[PDB]
Amino acid sequence: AQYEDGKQYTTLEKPVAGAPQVLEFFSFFCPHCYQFEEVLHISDNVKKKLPEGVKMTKYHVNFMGGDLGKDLTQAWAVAMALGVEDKVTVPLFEGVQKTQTIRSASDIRDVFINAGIKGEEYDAAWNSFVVKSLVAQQEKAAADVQLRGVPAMFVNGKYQLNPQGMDTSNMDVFVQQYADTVKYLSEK
Repeated sequence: AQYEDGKQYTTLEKPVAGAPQVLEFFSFFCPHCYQFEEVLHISDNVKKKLPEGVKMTKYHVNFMGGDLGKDLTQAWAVAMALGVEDKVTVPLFEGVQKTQTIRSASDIRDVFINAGIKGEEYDAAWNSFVVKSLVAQQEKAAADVQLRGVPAMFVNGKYQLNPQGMDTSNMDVFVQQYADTVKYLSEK
């Protein structure tokens, strides 16, 4: 058929209960993740095709970048808690990978300060238990899908996107196929 298990997507042997409808994992340290977000705009293209009443969720992962990697997961939790994901995603990616001016937790915070988040507000979120559970949620989700690598995307806790089974020639054909596959999986 057009969409085939083993081709554009795979099926989790152990479906995840209560999972987000569309769940993306990434790291600000991950070069392919930089490409996915800043050059290919995968999230944005996926969302433009999602059905009514389907929400896209994006989680950070710890396993790249050691101590700073975990700081970034915690800062991403802060971003989710404050609802400022769309103001810090680009400068966090560029700060870690393009300028490489992000080398410590303080450098991460500067990005938020520069983007208009009050210091008090960042610090209160950073130290909050709400942010601690959000960090735990992200880690738990990784465990639940038995995450092995990033970038990755899972739909209804049942299906895993398989970009290696799509075409890689035209970046745009690739992106369109990826987004089209998420939409197909969403209605499955």
